[PDB]
Amino acid sequence: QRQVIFECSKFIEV
Amino acid sequence: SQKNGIATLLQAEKEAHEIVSKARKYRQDKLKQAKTDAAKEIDSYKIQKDKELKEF
Repeated sequence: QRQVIFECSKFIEV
Repeated sequence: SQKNGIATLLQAEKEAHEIVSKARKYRQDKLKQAKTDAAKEIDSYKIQKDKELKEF
Protein backbone atom coordinates (compact mmCIF):
# COMPACT_ATOMS: atom_id res chain seq x y z
CA GLN A 1 0.00 0.00 0.00
CA ARG A 2 3.04 2.24 0.42
CA GLN A 3 4.23 1.44 -3.10
CA VAL A 4 0.91 2.19 -4.81
CA ILE A 5 1.08 5.63 -3.21
CA PHE A 6 4.74 6.16 -4.19
CA GLU A 7 4.01 5.06 -7.78
CA CYS A 8 0.83 7.13 -8.10
CA SER A 9 2.06 10.39 -6.65
CA LYS A 10 4.87 10.09 -9.21
CA PHE A 11 2.32 9.62 -12.01
CA ILE A 12 0.62 12.88 -11.02
CA GLU A 13 3.95 14.71 -10.65
CA VAL A 14 4.91 13.64 -14.18
CA SER B 1 0.43 15.95 -19.47
CA GLN B 2 0.16 13.11 -16.94
CA LYS B 3 -0.36 15.34 -13.91
CA ASN B 4 -1.63 18.15 -16.13
CA GLY B 5 -4.54 15.80 -17.29
CA ILE B 6 -5.25 14.44 -13.72
CA ALA B 7 -5.20 18.07 -12.65
CA THR B 8 -8.05 19.04 -15.14
CA LEU B 9 -10.04 15.86 -14.16
CA LEU B 10 -9.76 16.97 -10.42
CA GLN B 11 -11.15 20.58 -11.40
CA ALA B 12 -13.91 19.20 -13.49
CA GLU B 13 -15.08 17.04 -10.54
CA LYS B 14 -14.86 19.95 -8.15
CA GLU B 15 -16.92 22.03 -10.68
CA ALA B 16 -19.61 19.24 -10.81
CA HIS B 17 -19.72 19.15 -7.02
CA GLU B 18 -20.56 22.87 -6.76
CA ILE B 19 -23.16 22.77 -9.60
CA VAL B 20 -25.04 19.87 -7.72
CA SER B 21 -24.53 21.73 -4.38
CA LYS B 22 -26.17 24.92 -5.79
CA ALA B 23 -29.30 23.15 -6.94
CA ARG B 24 -29.57 21.51 -3.50
CA LYS B 25 -29.33 25.02 -1.86
CA TYR B 26 -31.92 26.32 -4.52
CA ARG B 27 -34.39 23.72 -3.36
CA GLN B 28 -33.53 24.51 0.29
CA ASP B 29 -34.34 28.18 -0.38
CA LYS B 30 -37.65 27.19 -2.13
CA LEU B 31 -38.85 25.33 1.05
CA LYS B 32 -38.27 28.50 3.10
CA GLN B 33 -40.13 30.56 0.28
CA ALA B 34 -43.19 28.31 0.44
CA LYS B 35 -43.52 29.07 4.12
CA THR B 36 -43.05 32.74 3.59
CA ASP B 37 -45.48 33.28 0.90
CA ALA B 38 -47.91 31.10 2.67
CA ALA B 39 -47.59 32.95 5.93
CA LYS B 40 -48.84 36.08 4.15
CA GLU B 41 -51.84 34.54 2.40
CA ILE B 42 -53.17 33.31 5.84
CA ASP B 43 -53.35 36.67 7.57
CA SER B 44 -55.12 38.30 4.53
CA TYR B 45 -57.92 35.77 4.84
CA LYS B 46 -57.86 36.32 8.62
CA ILE B 47 -58.56 40.02 8.26
CA GLN B 48 -61.53 39.67 5.94
CA LYS B 49 -63.28 37.10 8.26
CA ASP B 50 -62.56 39.45 11.25
CA LYS B 51 -64.21 42.30 9.27
CA GLU B 52 -67.43 40.50 8.28
CA LEU B 53 -67.71 39.03 11.86
CA LYS B 54 -67.46 42.59 13.21
CA GLU B 55 -70.11 43.75 10.64
CA PHE B 56 -72.43 41.25 12.30
